[PDB]
Amino acid sequence: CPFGEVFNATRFASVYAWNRKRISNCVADYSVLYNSASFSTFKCYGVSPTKLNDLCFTNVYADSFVIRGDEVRQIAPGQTGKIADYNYKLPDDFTGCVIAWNSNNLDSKVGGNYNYRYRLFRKSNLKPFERDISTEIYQAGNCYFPLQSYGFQPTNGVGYQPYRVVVLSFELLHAPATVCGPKK
Amino acid sequence: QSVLTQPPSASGTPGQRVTISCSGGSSNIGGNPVNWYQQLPATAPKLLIYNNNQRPSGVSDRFSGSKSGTSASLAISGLQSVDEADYFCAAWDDSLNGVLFGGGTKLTVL
Amino acid sequence: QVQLVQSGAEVKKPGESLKISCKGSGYSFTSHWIGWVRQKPGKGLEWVGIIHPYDSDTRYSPSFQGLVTFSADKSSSTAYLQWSSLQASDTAIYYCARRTDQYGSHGMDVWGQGTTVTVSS
Repeated sequence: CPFGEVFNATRFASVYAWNRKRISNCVADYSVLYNSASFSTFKCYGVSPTKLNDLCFTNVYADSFVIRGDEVRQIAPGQTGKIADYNYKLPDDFTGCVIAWNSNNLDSKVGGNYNYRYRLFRKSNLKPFERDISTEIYQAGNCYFPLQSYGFQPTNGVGYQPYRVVVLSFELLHAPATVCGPKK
Repeated sequence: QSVLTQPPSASGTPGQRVTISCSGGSSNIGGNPVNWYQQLPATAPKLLIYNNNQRPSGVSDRFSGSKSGTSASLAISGLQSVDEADYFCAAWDDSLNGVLFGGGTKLTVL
Repeated sequence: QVQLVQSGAEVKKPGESLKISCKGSGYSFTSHWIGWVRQKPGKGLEWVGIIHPYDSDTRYSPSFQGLVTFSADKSSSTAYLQWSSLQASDTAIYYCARRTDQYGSHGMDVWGQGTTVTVSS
């Protein structure tokens, strides 16, 4: 299972370039992950967090990327916010879980870290699962970049600190499930 | 060519409603919204449908689309002799970072 | 009229260089991704790449990286597709593509009209 291999890959993709991944033929060893007291936000939807290990699904896609520390509050199915209209619109039929935690102490350096970006100007609201990498000039008339450098700092508070997030998404279609079999 | 399964040949009387079904991997149709296209022979292609139901400038109201997750359907009601063209279930996706294309849907009248 | 204009029917020799052109007119040129589209005759619709003309930002097919050479200039309002080496697999009708990025969806509403590059033997 390339799970923490996705998580502890030292660099991530951005919130607009959110990297889903194909997961199949695996054990359902989620329990040691939420017994590992290192993650912070534990919000599962459709299936109970302890019940994700028992019941198995198809179409596993983990969306791992970096967002702000106060904007995990804006992470919910159908919550309309700055993350929903421009970065990525979350689905209302979302069956899965979202997990975030801080690792700012290695993300931060003495100077302003200008490597990743975030979509502060997009043209109109997204659908579920939309990836628009169209980084064109913004007609707002007054014409700025559609992305901006994340101004973060170690002096910035934890709500203004970067979090590593993962969104496990499941879709039940006509196929046998390929995740459960562990803890049997 | 990408993994977007499309019927290459359709037919029907003038006035019929064809249903072009398309499916594949969830990174193709389930992730990004399915778009639809049409190319007349020995001409340029042309966009028909974007964002699973919305049309650009210059296409009629017969062209309608739907997306059911990774599945998709083009509905073209009331056929005429304009339907001598191959149709594409095709979308800009990040499966292999491309506007991934379909296998054509060319129709003739009989 | 928004149009990506490719030139007339193109003939050269293989192995050499050719920079085919695609003028962007009738619209704000560098506000849409411009997709270079391939069509070898008798095949399902083929793809090469798509390029933003601002700093030549590149989203291309990973199986032709470095073979096909792209450029797109704002002041010339022209996307340029170059091959430093031509072959028999290049012989195809090529199209351009203007993505309808107007507070709308993606799809490519305006296309190139089609230009065949050939070698005669």
